[PDB]
Amino acid sequence: GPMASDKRPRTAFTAEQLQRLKAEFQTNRYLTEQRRQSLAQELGLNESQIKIWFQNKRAKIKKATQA
Repeated sequence: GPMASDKRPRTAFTAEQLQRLKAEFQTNRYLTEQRRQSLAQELGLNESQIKIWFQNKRAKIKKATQA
């Protein structure tokens, strides 16, 4: 993967992949299908992997439905 000895960008993320997404999440939690497509290209994931990631993170907060 994008580190030294680590996991490959499949479904599972590594520390450098997660790092990028947390920096995006901080500003805009609202990930788009278009920007998601570019995160999929560069981390070397698919769209669907990071889609799940963003939906889970937003569901952690003290909102109405879910949590």
